[PDB]
Amino acid sequence: AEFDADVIVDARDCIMGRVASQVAEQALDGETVAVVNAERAVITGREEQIVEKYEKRVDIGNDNGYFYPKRPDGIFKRTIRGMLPHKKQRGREAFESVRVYLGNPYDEDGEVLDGTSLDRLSNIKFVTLGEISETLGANKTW
Amino acid sequence: PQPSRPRKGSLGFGPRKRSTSETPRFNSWPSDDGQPGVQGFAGYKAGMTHVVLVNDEPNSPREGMEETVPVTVIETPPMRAVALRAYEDTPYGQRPLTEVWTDEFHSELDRTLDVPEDHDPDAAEEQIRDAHEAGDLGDLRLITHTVPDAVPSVPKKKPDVMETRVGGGSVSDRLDHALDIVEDGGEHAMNDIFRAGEYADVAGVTKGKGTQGPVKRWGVQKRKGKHARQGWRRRIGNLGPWNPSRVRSTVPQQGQTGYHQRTELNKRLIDIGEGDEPTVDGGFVNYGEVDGPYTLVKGSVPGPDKRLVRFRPAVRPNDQPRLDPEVRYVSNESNQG
Amino acid sequence: MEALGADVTQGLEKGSLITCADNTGARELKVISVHGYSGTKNRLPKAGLGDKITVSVTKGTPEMRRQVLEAVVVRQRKPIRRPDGTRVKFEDNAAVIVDENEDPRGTELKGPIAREVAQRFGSVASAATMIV
Amino acid sequence: KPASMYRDIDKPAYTRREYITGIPGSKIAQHKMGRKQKDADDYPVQISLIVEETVQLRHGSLEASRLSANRHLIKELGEEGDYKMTLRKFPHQVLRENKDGMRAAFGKIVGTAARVQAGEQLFTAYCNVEDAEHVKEAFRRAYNKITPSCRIDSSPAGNA
Amino acid sequence: PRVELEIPEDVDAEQDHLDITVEGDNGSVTRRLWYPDIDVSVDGDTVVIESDEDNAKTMSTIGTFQSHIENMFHGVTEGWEYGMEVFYSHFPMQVNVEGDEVVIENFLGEKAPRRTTIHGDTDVEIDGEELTVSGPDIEAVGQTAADIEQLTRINDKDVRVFQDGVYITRKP
RNA sequence: AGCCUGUGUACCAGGAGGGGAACAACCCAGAGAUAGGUUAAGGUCCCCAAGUGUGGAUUAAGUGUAAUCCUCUGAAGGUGGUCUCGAGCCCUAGACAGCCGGGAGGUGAGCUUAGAAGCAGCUACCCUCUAAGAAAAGCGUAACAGCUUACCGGCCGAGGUU
RNA sequence: UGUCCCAACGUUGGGCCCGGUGAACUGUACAUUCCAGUGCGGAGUCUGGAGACACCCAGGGGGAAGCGAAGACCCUAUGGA
RNA sequence: CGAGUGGCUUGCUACCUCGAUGUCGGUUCCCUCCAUCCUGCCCGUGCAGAAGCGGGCAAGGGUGAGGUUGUUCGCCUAUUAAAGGAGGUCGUGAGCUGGGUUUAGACCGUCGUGAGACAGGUCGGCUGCUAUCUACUGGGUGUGUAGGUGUCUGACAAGA
RNA sequence: CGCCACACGGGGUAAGAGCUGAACGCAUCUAAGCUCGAAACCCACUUGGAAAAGAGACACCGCCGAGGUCCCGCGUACAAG
RNA sequence: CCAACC
Ligand SMILES: [Cl-]
Ligand SMILES: [Cl-]
Ligand SMILES: [Cl-]
Ligand SMILES: [Cl-]
Ligand SMILES: [Cl-]
Ligand SMILES: [Cl-]
Ligand SMILES: [Cl-]
Ligand SMILES: [K+]
Ligand SMILES: [Mg+2]
Ligand SMILES: [Mg+2]
Ligand SMILES: [Mg+2]
Ligand SMILES: [Mg+2]
Ligand SMILES: [Mg+2]
Ligand SMILES: [Mg+2]
Ligand SMILES: [Mg+2]
Ligand SMILES: [Mg+2]
Ligand SMILES: [Mg+2]
Ligand SMILES: [Mg+2]
Ligand SMILES: [Mg+2]
Ligand SMILES: [Mg+2]
Ligand SMILES: [Mg+2]
Ligand SMILES: [Mg+2]
Ligand SMILES: [Mg+2]
Ligand SMILES: [Mg+2]
Ligand SMILES: [Mg+2]
Ligand SMILES: [Mg+2]
Ligand SMILES: [Mg+2]
Ligand SMILES: [Mg+2]
Ligand SMILES: [Mg+2]
Ligand code: NA
Ligand code: NA
Ligand code: NA
Ligand code: NA
Ligand code: NA
Ligand code: NA
Ligand code: NA
Ligand code: NA
Ligand code: NA
Ligand code: NA
Ligand code: NA
Ligand code: NA
Ligand code: NA
Ligand code: NA
Ligand code: NA
Ligand code: NA
Ligand code: NA
Ligand code: NA
Ligand code: NA
Ligand SMILES: [Sr+2]
Ligand SMILES: [Sr+2]
Ligand SMILES: [Sr+2]
Ligand SMILES: [Sr+2]
Ligand SMILES: [Sr+2]
Ligand SMILES: [Sr+2]
Ligand SMILES: [Sr+2]
Ligand SMILES: [Sr+2]
Ligand SMILES: [Sr+2]
Ligand SMILES: [Sr+2]
Ligand SMILES: [Sr+2]
Ligand SMILES: [Sr+2]
Ligand SMILES: [Sr+2]
Ligand SMILES: [Sr+2]
Ligand SMILES: [Sr+2]
Ligand SMILES: [Sr+2]
Ligand SMILES: [Sr+2]
Ligand SMILES: [Sr+2]
Ligand SMILES: [Sr+2]
Ligand SMILES: [Sr+2]
Ligand SMILES: [Sr+2]
Ligand SMILES: [Sr+2]
Ligand SMILES: [Sr+2]
Ligand SMILES: [Sr+2]
Ligand SMILES: [Sr+2]
Ligand SMILES: [Sr+2]
Repeated sequence: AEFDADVIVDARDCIMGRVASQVAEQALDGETVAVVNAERAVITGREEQIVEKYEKRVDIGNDNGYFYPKRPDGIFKRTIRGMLPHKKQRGREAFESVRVYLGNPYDEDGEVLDGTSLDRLSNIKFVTLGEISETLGANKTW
Repeated sequence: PQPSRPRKGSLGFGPRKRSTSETPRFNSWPSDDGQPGVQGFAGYKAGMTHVVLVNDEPNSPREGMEETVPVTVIETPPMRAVALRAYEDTPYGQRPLTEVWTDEFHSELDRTLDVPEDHDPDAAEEQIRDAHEAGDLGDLRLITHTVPDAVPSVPKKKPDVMETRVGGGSVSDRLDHALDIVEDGGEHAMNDIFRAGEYADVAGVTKGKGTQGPVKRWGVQKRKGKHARQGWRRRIGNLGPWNPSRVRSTVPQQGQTGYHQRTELNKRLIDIGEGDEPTVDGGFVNYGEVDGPYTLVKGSVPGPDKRLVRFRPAVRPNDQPRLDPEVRYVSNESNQG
Repeated sequence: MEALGADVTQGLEKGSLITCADNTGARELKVISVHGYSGTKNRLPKAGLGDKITVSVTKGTPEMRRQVLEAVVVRQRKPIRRPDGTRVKFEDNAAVIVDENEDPRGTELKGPIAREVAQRFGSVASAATMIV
Repeated sequence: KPASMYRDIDKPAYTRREYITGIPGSKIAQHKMGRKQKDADDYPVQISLIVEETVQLRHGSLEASRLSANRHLIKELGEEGDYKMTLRKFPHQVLRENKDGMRAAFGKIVGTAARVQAGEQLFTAYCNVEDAEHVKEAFRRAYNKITPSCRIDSSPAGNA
Repeated sequence: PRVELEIPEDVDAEQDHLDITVEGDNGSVTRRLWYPDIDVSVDGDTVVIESDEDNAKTMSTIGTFQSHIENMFHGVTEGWEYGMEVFYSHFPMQVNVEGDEVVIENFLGEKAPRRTTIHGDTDVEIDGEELTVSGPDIEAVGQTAADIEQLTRINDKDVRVFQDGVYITRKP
């Protein structure tokens, strides 16, 4: 519902962890960031082992709770939270000025951050957040 | 060697707390196949009686023979689809877009809502049709309510409101089908949706029993033999092992039992009539007399008499339909005795 | 097994003593097991009208006593429900000794038998004097 | 008894028979096999089984490996084949076992083993260019019955 | 490394992105040839498969891309065909083509019909006890043939005795 | 054995501070107060101060991102997964593989045997035509038949093989 | 013959709410925890994560190696009877 | 013969606890592991079939009732698809039981001059507490989001 | 102890059966690609769920009055609430 | 099995 982001990042074909690491760095520097097209973000490796790891996080839990996200939306945001001291004041502030979106709700196009791009012509072993979500059982709403 | 044994009670109906809406809310609807049509209806539980039926089952060794069958009488007077709500598809699922209301309202619908005095049915319709052209339209449902007044045995006059999805042919066709119903007055009946012999899923808030112990609530054993005389009769053995050092939510404990929403599947509709054929002599206990639109559901239905029950076309039927079963007898014998 | 044709509330358990309604020489039978049955923890195995059961002979002729044989429950005191809703109950509990083929070991049956048992065990029925 | 109990050289050399009694007999049947009336010099090929790690090999293991090795050389070259194999090590190290808690723990005598330094030749065969692979196979079987990994090194043999 | 495949006169080969389409009098076949650093492209009257890397894994796919393309050439002109013979001992097996799937009945006396959906635009023609599977896409054709055979596979009994089933007689 | 019992030494005990996730004795370091500066161990994608540093190579297993250790496992055995280095031999007088063609006569060798003809067994294992073709390497048959290996020729064209 | 299969309904007194009366046990501190790890090897408090809006009522007792008693066992004391 | 994994048995050690962490078996109630007994899907066979025998994936669900014995285990019986094993302070006594074990009485056998002794046997023989915190099962009051009524959405969560 | 109701079907896989296929002209289920395939995984179904801090959506009513509380008669509800 | 002395 309207988010004045000083920066709009395009995660399409970009390595999730590398984008996350930079969006965290910027958020702590006071930048308001909006990550777009999360469903198209990418994570390298063997799809079978990658999914096994995210499936384990989904199965973990108990009464106290280990609510782990399934949508690429939340997967990505949780990824960023893990790079922020979200329990400290400055950390929660940073984290709260960062939002992730399925598709691109803005008119502008996001920018591709240097060092985070993946070349599909040079890589066959990688997966898509969207693919991971579908496997996890998420309702492909994107 | 400690024999195995399934746990006590199901973990699929929790938490076992008091229901938020006494009016049931379906969490699923039939699939779109036939022509457009309202996918549900409602009524008020009255009581039970039995009926002798001619075995309909083509695979039964008794096909064509007399058969006594238990029936729960539900008074199903006409309802009123008072509005058409449209849902749009978004990155976060379905969300209400707008609603198309009417002008004719039952005299007492104002006991629950603030009835519209100024509304634009065309601006609404317009926005909806534009949503379809755009391809962002989600399912289509009708805001519906009952007419308690039509039922003398039920004291409430305040109508019960529920939303019921409209499925059917193509969206354009059922959207138009929806708008038609609403406009009139929305007055529709049980006949319009169901046919005697079809299978319906019935939803309702069970009978409340307040607080009850593990024995009754979860079906755990009572203490046995010598273990029943030392000071513990209806208490479980232990709340868990030494480790983990906490009580898991899975151990059977005391608490609210009853007054929970339940959706009973594949209830066969034995007969849909009107009048007093099903009524019982002396009147249904704690209810009254029936003489109006009614439905005879095979077997039991969740809830106490007078509670609002909802019907929906069975979403997972096991058997094919065998329309209009032949009823040779309907007991009217007093229920007191 | 073939549908019985009625709903039964098992009126017998493992260890129950019943009447041997035939002329095999066995007067009293003790229920040991119920063919095809599998219960649950602490539950005493139950048998009723129509079930085939393994039995031991508690009372009768020397040659019959203590023999472990198969039988078929023909009568019981606990009611059963027939398709038309009516409940049916007998004066006692009784079974008929039967062989590997389900044919009565005896030559004659004593007392009435439930029609439902006839369906299942025809040869047992083709020995019945009274079928109710 | 597992070899894990004695395969390492983690104890003093214990071989003095003048101070040790009750030493069990060796299970090693022969140390020189094949045609021992002939000299090793009379063969064009000399192949040795070399140990890659320093260890102790109980006499029970030597007998097993030597057996499963020579046995193959017999089955493939005959009870009199033109070859000769040698097991050059002897089990001089006496082994114990404490078989009463840790009190007076010095163990009773239970066996013998040969200490083999890494890089040493345990077995050495001499054959003709023909049966060179038959001896390489006898060794593959033998090193499967002794603790360490081994190298099947070929000495005189430029017939590659 | 680089490999050049002169395209047949009967054929035309267009390609965008990682997708390659081949068309001939017998039809068309489109395939995705995607592997790290292997560039496939249509250079005039020749298709080119090249890469700056030359490790065993790369060479493997290159050689694989070639045969795939040469097969596409063949399929759009000569076409691909597989022959199959329906053999049964005691129970007369009924093999028929219905819609986009070949159906078999009375297999080993089974009341329930076994079936499988035909892949691609693959055509299946049966003449008595003989069956011919054909089309331009060797992938779809080869699988359809294989599927038909697999469709009468039995694991429950000794095959040497129970041999009923449709088998691939000739492979292209 | 985070065991028992010696010995030399430094440490803890009685030793802060920095690092090691935490962590008596592992690393830096021995420390009055206060202040500026530069380093040590260790670290420089984010959490968290410092590189998403440079030249190059390997790895596809999330191996790994784990100095030491009760704490970090991973073994005997196996691997045409892949990368790199070396030796021998063969090859445009056409290698290796594949495909096509030829694989023939004396004679079905002699013996044994009712019979045995490449192929039960024993012994021998010779020469014609020729660009090749065993007294036959493996299946196959009651024995033949039949199908192939050897061996030769062709098509092909660049490395192949140990 | 309800000991059991297999539990149900009921009765009386409590329990629950209200007026009045009105103790004791226990208390280093902090304390909303959960999963792992670490640690004198059996942690709500150390480390890493996860979870966690405050307060209150009823409950059966999983944990606080719960409270109560300077272990009645075992050993040791140039102890006692 | 050689190499390992586990931490169910047993042994070893004496690190923790003697101003006490109640001890076997059983019972009740909950979670889990897989080295799989059954059930699903497979491979091989000394696979005709039916059925066996062996092997692979797989922990969703199931694995029950009885006779002796305190017994665990085990022996035995009839059923069964099968009637698998193991971890949770040998899960579970501020839950139960008290048969065993485990004081004070007593007897037998053996030992001892004797007092008396014996994981030898035998009969009898005591189980406290009003929950502060935390944990969970259910029920409320507030604040936050920020005038009201009605209807929904679905991030998450539970299921066999 | 009585009575009623509690799937089918999809999607992705394991073991396994195969297709196309090269490294290695051949062969090869595998290296890239693909067709299938378990009571197991995901969906289907049921239950909870605006405190989801991105703390939500829609419609109408109302801001001098919509709605609500006290009060009164009662239970389809209930230990207080 | 075992819950101490043997
Ligand atoms: Cl959880
Ligand atoms: Cl934090
Ligand atoms: Cl790749
Ligand atoms: Cl009990
Ligand atoms: Cl039984
Ligand atoms: Cl100092
Ligand atoms: Cl990972
Ligand atoms: K102690
Ligand atoms: Mg009545
Ligand atoms: Mg009556
Ligand atoms: Mg029991
Ligand atoms: Mg079989
Ligand atoms: Mg000191
Ligand atoms: Mg920084
Ligand atoms: Mg690892
Ligand atoms: Mg003391
Ligand atoms: Mg004493
Ligand atoms: Mg004294
Ligand atoms: Mg100590
Ligand atoms: Mg205590
Ligand atoms: Mg396994
Ligand atoms: Mg499970
Ligand atoms: Mg215990
Ligand atoms: Mg306890
Ligand atoms: Mg106690
Ligand atoms: Mg107490
Ligand atoms: Mg006793
Ligand atoms: Mg006693
Ligand atoms: Mg004693
Ligand atoms: Na990665
Ligand atoms: Na989770
Ligand atoms: Na008591
Ligand atoms: Na305890
Ligand atoms: Na001693
Ligand atoms: Na010092
Ligand atoms: Na620190
Ligand atoms: Na890793
Ligand atoms: Na009673
Ligand atoms: Na407690
Ligand atoms: Na004394
Ligand atoms: Na081990
Ligand atoms: Na116990
Ligand atoms: Na299982
Ligand atoms: Na027993
Ligand atoms: Na304990
Ligand atoms: Na007790
Ligand atoms: Na106990
Ligand atoms: Na599936
Ligand atoms: Sr940075
Ligand atoms: Sr609803
Ligand atoms: Sr729902
Ligand atoms: Sr008691
Ligand atoms: Sr604990
Ligand atoms: Sr030593
Ligand atoms: Sr070895
Ligand atoms: Sr870098
Ligand atoms: Sr580099
Ligand atoms: Sr430790
Ligand atoms: Sr190590
Ligand atoms: Sr190895
Ligand atoms: Sr913490
Ligand atoms: Sr209490
Ligand atoms: Sr203490
Ligand atoms: Sr496993
Ligand atoms: Sr099985
Ligand atoms: Sr025993
Ligand atoms: Sr035990
Ligand atoms: Sr237990
Ligand atoms: Sr006792
Ligand atoms: Sr005893
Ligand atoms: Sr005694
Ligand atoms: Sr606040
Ligand atoms: Sr496969
Ligand atoms: Sr809200």
